[PDB]
Amino acid sequence: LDPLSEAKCTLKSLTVEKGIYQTSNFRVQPTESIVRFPNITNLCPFGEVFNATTFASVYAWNRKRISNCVADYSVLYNSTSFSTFKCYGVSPTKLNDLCFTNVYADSFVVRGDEVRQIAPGQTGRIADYNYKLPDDFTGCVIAWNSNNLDSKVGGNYNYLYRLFRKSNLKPFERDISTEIYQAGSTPCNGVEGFNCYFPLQSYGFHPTNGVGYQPYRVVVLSFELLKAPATVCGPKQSTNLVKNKCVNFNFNGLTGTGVLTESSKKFLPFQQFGRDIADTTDAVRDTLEILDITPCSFGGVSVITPGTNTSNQVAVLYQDVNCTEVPVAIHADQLTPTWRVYSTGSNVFQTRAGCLIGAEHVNNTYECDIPIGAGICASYQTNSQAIIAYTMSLGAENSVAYANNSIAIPTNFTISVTTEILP
Amino acid sequence: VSMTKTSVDCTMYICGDSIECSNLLLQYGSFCTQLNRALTGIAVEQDKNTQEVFAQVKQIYKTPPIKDFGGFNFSQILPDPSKRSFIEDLLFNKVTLAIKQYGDCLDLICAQKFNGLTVLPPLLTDEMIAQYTSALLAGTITSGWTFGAGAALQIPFAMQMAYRFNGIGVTQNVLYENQKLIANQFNSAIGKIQDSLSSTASALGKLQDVVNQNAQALNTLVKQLSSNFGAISSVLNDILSRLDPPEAEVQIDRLITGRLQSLQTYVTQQLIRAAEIRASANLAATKMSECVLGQSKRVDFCGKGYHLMSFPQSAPHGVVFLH
Amino acid sequence: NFGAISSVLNDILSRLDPPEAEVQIDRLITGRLQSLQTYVTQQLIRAAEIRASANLAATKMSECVLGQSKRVDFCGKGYHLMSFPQSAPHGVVFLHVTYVPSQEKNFTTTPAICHEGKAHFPREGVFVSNGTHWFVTQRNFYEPQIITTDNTFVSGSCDVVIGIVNNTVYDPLQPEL
Amino acid sequence: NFGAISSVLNDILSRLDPPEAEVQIDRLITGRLQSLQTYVTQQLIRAA
Amino acid sequence: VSMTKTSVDCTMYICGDSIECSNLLLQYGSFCTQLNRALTGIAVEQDK
Ligand SMILES: *[C@@H]1O[C@H](CO)[C@@H](O[C@@H]2O[C@H](CO)[C@@H](O)[C@H](O)[C@H]2NC(C)=O)[C@H](O)[C@H]1NC(C)=O
Ligand SMILES: *[C@@H]1O[C@H](CO)[C@@H](O[C@@H]2O[C@H](CO)[C@@H](O)[C@H](O)[C@H]2NC(C)=O)[C@H](O)[C@H]1NC(C)=O
Ligand SMILES: *[C@@H]1O[C@H](CO)[C@@H](O[C@@H]2O[C@H](CO)[C@@H](O)[C@H](O)[C@H]2NC(C)=O)[C@H](O)[C@H]1NC(C)=O
Ligand SMILES: *[C@@H]1O[C@H](CO)[C@@H](O)[C@H](O)[C@H]1NC(C)=O
Ligand SMILES: *[C@@H]1O[C@H](CO)[C@@H](O)[C@H](O)[C@H]1NC(C)=O
Ligand SMILES: *[C@@H]1O[C@H](CO)[C@@H](O)[C@H](O)[C@H]1NC(C)=O
Ligand SMILES: *[C@@H]1O[C@H](CO)[C@@H](O)[C@H](O)[C@H]1NC(C)=O
Ligand SMILES: *[C@@H]1O[C@H](CO)[C@@H](O)[C@H](O)[C@H]1NC(C)=O
Ligand SMILES: *[C@@H]1O[C@H](CO)[C@@H](O)[C@H](O)[C@H]1NC(C)=O
Ligand SMILES: *[C@@H]1O[C@H](CO)[C@@H](O)[C@H](O)[C@H]1NC(C)=O
Ligand SMILES: *[C@@H]1O[C@H](CO)[C@@H](O)[C@H](O)[C@H]1NC(C)=O
Ligand SMILES: *[C@@H]1O[C@H](CO)[C@@H](O)[C@H](O)[C@H]1NC(C)=O
Repeated sequence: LDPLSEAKCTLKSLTVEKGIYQTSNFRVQPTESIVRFPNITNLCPFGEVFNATTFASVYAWNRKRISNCVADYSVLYNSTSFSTFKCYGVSPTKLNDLCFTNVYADSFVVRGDEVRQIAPGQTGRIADYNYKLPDDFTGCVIAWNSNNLDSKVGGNYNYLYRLFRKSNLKPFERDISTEIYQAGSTPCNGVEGFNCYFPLQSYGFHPTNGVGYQPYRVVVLSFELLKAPATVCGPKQSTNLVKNKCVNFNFNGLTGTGVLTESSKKFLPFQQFGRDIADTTDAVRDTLEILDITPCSFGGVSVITPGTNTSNQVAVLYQDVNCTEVPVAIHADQLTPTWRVYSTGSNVFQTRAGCLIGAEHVNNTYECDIPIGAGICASYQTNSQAIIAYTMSLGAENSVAYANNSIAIPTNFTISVTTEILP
Repeated sequence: VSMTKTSVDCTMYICGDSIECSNLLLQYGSFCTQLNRALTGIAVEQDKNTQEVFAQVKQIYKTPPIKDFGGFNFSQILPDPSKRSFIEDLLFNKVTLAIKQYGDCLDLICAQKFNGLTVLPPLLTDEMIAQYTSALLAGTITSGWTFGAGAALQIPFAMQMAYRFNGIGVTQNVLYENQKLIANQFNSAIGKIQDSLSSTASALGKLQDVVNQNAQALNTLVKQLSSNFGAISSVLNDILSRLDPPEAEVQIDRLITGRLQSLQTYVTQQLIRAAEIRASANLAATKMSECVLGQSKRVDFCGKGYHLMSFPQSAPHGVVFLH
Repeated sequence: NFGAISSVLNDILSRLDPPEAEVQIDRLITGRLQSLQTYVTQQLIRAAEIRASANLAATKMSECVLGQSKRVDFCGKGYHLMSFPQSAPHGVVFLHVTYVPSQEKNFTTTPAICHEGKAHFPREGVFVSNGTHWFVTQRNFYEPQIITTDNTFVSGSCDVVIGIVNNTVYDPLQPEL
Repeated sequence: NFGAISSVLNDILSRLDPPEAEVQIDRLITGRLQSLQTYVTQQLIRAA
Repeated sequence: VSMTKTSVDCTMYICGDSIECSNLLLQYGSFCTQLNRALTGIAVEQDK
């Protein structure tokens, strides 16, 4: 509400003594919100991934690529039901306000029991010899039951998996060879006899099987977030760019509060964001221009109070603002009506420390009472009662009558007693 | 004598403009007030340090117009019509220091100012300190040591020097029979001091180290904001934009703990340095009282030899004594 | 809270199993240990300053109370005579007694007196005049005395001294007898 | 231990995957950094 | 008059010979340099 209320809140007391005090912000609150997203109206294909008639085998997965689309997934609600859906690196409630980079979709069919093995840090035949996921995996895993499409009355034997391998697979690596695994010594030479096995084996999917045996279609989505120029986004609507104010900008899924100004920085074609010494973002490509974000608050503010026991009147000092530049600096016109009074007034004086508002300037020099700094002090005095700001006096002035043939001799003395206190 | 006074905005350094971070910082428990009290104590002590050394006498004596001192020449140390002397100008130019406005920056200083780190101005400007030192010089060269006691008593300069030669154990007539030679030696010594100062070589490394230390500490604070501290990123917007508030709390708490530790290390080392600066200020106040206001018999206190007199000059953040 | 669900240990313990409770209790332990360590460090920093002040007050007890000090402004402002201690809560108080000259007078002075081609310098004091007569007086009090060969020693010749004047030295012995 | 499963880095590394191991190693790093910083501060206080 | 001068190897005290710990210490953000500067100042002061 007030500079004095700022001081009271900062000090954690209802009474404020005489003194100049540093204050925190509290004054400014953001109220607006802009949105900027690319011009993409081609909906992603949720019909040619999920609805595909034929799926791959787990030993040879599809690895499809996606780009230039909007990723609105509610269009699936009516058509399909997922028994598994889990995301890594991102929360499922933010998926509609983000723009994804390097999107890939992997697809295959497993049995119901082995769905749990499609996760980072697992073991088993599918994780070991068929499909492996990185430890630092960002993306989502979706799986649903397909016992209506992948099961035949006589049996479906067209899905295969690898049972024997010399060593574990690395992440996102594929193996489609069909050599003969050699269980022991005595090399095989393709005979496929004893201790020599064909490595691929076939799932047998009958309609009347247990839920664990029943076929499960699996899709894995891989992407990157807030790292590079993106192309797949989310259903949102761009808004006008309110400039030169404290707003929430939400540029391409990156959110925050700040002020936007033009920049001369030049970006290589694979760069969109820029970070400074404190590692926070400062430059954002928007038109393809590069803009610059600047914080909402800047500089320090001080409050001079003759004490709450005496009066509720105060003076305010702005340390980094030349006067007439104060309203733009402190973001006036969004502050409460009481706080605006200080921004502009008749009692405006420019000192070396900054600009002082609320104190009257006199032409006399007294001893310091409340130090404002750079040679300026302030005092509560009558004129009625007011806060005055003056220049401190170093002391009284005189001179010595010097002459080459003159001396001064004392004629009397004084015995003085003084006290010194020491802890 | 003194060091720079600083202030820190705890919430702007840790959280920025994030409301969610501010709420979490309230829940966390804030000891920012203790840090602010420590810094405010430091600043008040620095002003007190400056006051003690220079504001000892509150009578502003003025330089004598006649300037007839029996052949001793003080033009290089007396002011010249910011009213600083020749040697004080040289000293102020040998030290390279480190109103900024929102329009001005929209440079390291504004990188500090955007993160809550501000620097406060001293109470006494340099003109005031030069007035203090010129008052001391005038008082000493006119009334000798008497002004220190309480009341200035004029005395011809050669008489003062005779009483100083008696002070060190040489009789008066040694000064009165060698007056012109001694005046010439003093003038030549002042000339050599001026020539040494005007050379490229700097003897004021003690006063430069203070500036370097302050700048280094404030820049280390700003560089230390890029540390992840075990979180997914060091930027709060990336954590907030990609994660739900329950998930985001753990990462934001990690960042809060790290940045609080950084602020507390800065404050502790500032207190440790303020103690040393206070020791040096006390030493320079004892030397102002005993070498300038009086003739000292302590050995090697006011230089090497037998002490005769001393003169002060003001320098950026410090004082210089000519013994 | 320090990032835990609550700042009370009973709420954490009553509502959670020991494996779940360990993480919250560890958060609280870390926070409270940090608080204790900050308290201790600032206590050490203050103890150093108190020790400095105690050393100063012991030097002042030795030199201002047990002896007469010639250091300037050590035992107060003026010329030191003596001091007395008093005890105060957590500290000491010194009453310093000093001598302050006053009631000044302007005189004319000279470096030396030339009598018969010999310069004469005071043994202790300074030559002063009231405008008609020349006397010798001590520096810090006005006590004029007639210039005699016991007040002033003789050395050199008159020419070297820049401001020498002409006057007479009494030479007590010969005129009295 | 500083809240980790053990105070030996080999036990943490040998028995756990790198994503799981990161949290325990971060706990140990924070604790040991605090120990070094306490040592340094008290050394400065004694040097004065 | 003086005290002992010491030096600390931050990575060898915290991590040892573990590459994984060293990578995590790089990611964490290292203020070891500040500790080393404080200790070096102490040593120079002791010789002075
Ligand atoms: C990549 O290929 C190499 C060569 O085929 C594989 O290395 C073989 O690994 C087996 C399993 O231990 C050894 O018995 C062979 O002696 C290795 N070959 C050689 C030439 O050293 C390697 O395993 C393959 N990588 C993966 C991830 O399967
Ligand atoms: C005291 O010293 C100053 C500085 O040297 C003298 O002033 C200069 O004297 C020289 C003599 O050759 C002149 O050329 C300069 O123009 C003078 N002024 C300056 C600013 O250098 C001054 O004369 C000396 N006082 C005396 C000799 O009584
Ligand atoms: C300076 O002091 C001398 C000595 O006290 C003064 O001389 C005396 O003046 C009084 C005036 O009544 C005479 O009675 C004395 O006989 C004088 N003494 C001598 C030795 O002659 C002198 O008058 C003083 N001058 C001034 C201007 O005060
Ligand atoms: C999926 O494919 C079937 C068979 O062609 C078709 O009837 C159905 O409409 C498709 N659904 C979508 C959403 O493409
Ligand atoms: C939802 O799916 C069912 C399944 O066939 C369909 O009959 C219905 O029309 C769908 N809803 C809408 C609004 O089309
Ligand atoms: C995107 O839409 C805006 C709407 O004004 C248009 O100006 C712009 O040319 C379009 N294309 C690009 C690449 O920005
Ligand atoms: C104070 O001094 C300034 C500068 O000379 C002058 O402009 C102003 O009118 C003076 N005001 C008063 C009240 O004397
Ligand atoms: C010295 O001062 C005291 C008290 O002020 C006064 O009684 C005394 O007469 C003075 N002596 C002279 C010589 O003036
Ligand atoms: C402030 O504004 C005035 C008016 O233009 C200008 O003369 C002055 O240089 C500016 N800066 C300062 C520090 O006064
Ligand atoms: C000495 O004379 C000067 C002027 O010649 C005068 O200002 C001063 O007050 C005199 N001294 C005393 C103690 O009166
Ligand atoms: C004192 O100065 C005057 C000039 O002001 C000069 O005539 C006189 O000789 C000087 N006296 C001495 C003792 O130097
Ligand atoms: C002192 O006496 C001598 C000889 O009579 C004379 O030459 C000299 O000028 C006198 N001194 C003064 C200052 O008059």
